[PDB]
Amino acid sequence: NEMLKHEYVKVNGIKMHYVTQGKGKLLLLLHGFPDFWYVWRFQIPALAKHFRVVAPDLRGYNETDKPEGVENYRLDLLAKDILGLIKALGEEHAVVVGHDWGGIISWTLTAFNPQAVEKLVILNAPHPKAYMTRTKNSLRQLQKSWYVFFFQVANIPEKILSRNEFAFLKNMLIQSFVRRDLLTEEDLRIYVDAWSKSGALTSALNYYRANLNPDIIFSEKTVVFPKIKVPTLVIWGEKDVAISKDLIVNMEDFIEAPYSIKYFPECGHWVQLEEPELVRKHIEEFILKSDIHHHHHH
Amino acid sequence: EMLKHEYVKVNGIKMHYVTQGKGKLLLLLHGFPDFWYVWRFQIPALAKHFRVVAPDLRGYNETDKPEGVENYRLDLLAKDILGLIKALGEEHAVVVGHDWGGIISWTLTAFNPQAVEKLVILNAPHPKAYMTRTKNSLRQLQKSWYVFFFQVANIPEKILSRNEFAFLKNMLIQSFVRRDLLTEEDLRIYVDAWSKSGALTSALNYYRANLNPDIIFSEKTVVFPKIKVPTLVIWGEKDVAISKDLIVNMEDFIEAPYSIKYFPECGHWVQLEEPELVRKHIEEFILK
Ligand SMILES: Oc1ccccc1Cl
Ligand SMILES: Oc1ccccc1Cl
Ligand SMILES: [Cl-]
Ligand SMILES: [Cl-]
Repeated sequence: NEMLKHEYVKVNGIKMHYVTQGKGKLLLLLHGFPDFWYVWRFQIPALAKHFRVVAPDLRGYNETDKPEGVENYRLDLLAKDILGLIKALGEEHAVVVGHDWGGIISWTLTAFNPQAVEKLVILNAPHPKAYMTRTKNSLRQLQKSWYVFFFQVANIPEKILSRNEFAFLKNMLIQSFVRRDLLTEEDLRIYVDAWSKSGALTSALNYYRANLNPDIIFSEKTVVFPKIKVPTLVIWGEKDVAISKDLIVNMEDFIEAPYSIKYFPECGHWVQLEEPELVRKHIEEFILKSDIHHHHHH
Repeated sequence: EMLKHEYVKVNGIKMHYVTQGKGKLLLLLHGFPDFWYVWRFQIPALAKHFRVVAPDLRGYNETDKPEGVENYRLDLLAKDILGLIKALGEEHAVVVGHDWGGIISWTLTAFNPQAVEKLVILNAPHPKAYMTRTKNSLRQLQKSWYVFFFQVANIPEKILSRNEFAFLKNMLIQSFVRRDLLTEEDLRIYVDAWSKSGALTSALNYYRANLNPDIIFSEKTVVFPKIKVPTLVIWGEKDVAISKDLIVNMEDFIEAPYSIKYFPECGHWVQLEEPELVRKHIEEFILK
């Protein structure tokens, strides 16, 4: 049957790497910082039983192209990469699942391009308008976002994050997990391989510099963000060291469509690694649910 | 004898201070985003018994404000205070420091024990505890979000000062344990000091010079002599800016009588929240 394959495609001016397995509805899985496609290792084979799973490396990461310059990492361009990818895969629509930055991009792609997104899944990613509105008024979110401010400085964060074989990034991950020994030494080797790709760390930090700089966080302008019009599932690990529960209060207000949120009270930011089977189960059930209900109790 | 203003040349700069009282010299040193006025509740009461001197530190209020991040390095700040003691015609002082004033007081004391009779610290980490422990404390890194914010040029000054310092006012107000601790009058006086030409950038330069990420995440050992003079630490436990991680286990840092008084219901601005009890503890420590 279908085994995992690596592939490469031109999208929106760049060459993007992805892995894919399975046949059927296109299901994109989009990672965040400081991950790459491999973050989805527990979900790919299980979802490939039902779906055509595609897990790309985003702009800047791992095997994907890394344009120079902060302006090349603005949210608008990242979402246009994903629209480009759906087309380059020979499709018009996708179910889109996004974690962390992958989720911020997914919220954005869905709001501005609802025609490309059949259903939306978000894991532990604040709605961008909630972040931009609420952060400056939330001491707990400002505290949790200490590293967003750190990342704004040029040159020096890349140096600090990469010293002693990326000890800093390893520690960021390790201190974020609810369970000990979640990553093996072997997993850490694989992550260092990706982090070490020339230009990867600078490009990753450029997402923060382009979209979460202090002028934006403390802006007096309100952000324009259309309501979400496609069925949405949010999966949320509650012990998230990066996102305050302040930012998810009344999240459903952003959605004018069927909306479900599944809380995982004992899991953290990396919910897909902490309860990988229950995450997979919830995503599958959501996608396979019929949108037409004309045979109650048959 | 009432509170009087003075100005004195020290270490290349002119420093403004207020003073009241006669006898043993007692220095009160403010931190960010304060000035001498933060000591308003303690100065008259302590002046009954001591020669109280409360300066504006380098960069602040009516004190000189040299240009350039390098001019705010800790060694220069402590040398300003050594210079002040001498300019006041003394050879030593009792030194009380809050926040940056406390970081400076730890530094002055460690390197110049001859200039310090006794040391009082209010809600200020030992600089070497900060430099050693912060990188290993998620709670301290989180509480220091604003230290990272302040590293970037120009933009923090803009944000902090917009809408008549609404941002800075909010930083203070969110830090206090009680509502309406500052009167409208107090806020006018704070705004007046924040508005002094160059004050805000010079204040932020302390963080850029001393708490930049190269320092915080350095793996080098910091060389800091043990404190050799009697020390009292006063600590408001509801401090939004400092984790209890940084103040425990001072034994390695202090080779002299040391005591710590915890204020479980007070925050970072302990001298404003419990002004009488703070003053009482200071007075008893110096006299007894
Ligand atoms: O580090 C990213 C962006 C800041 C919000 C937390 C995650 Cl999604
Ligand atoms: O804002 C200052 C310096 C960083 C530690 C907290 C206070 Cl003393
Ligand atoms: Cl392959
Ligand atoms: Cl759970």
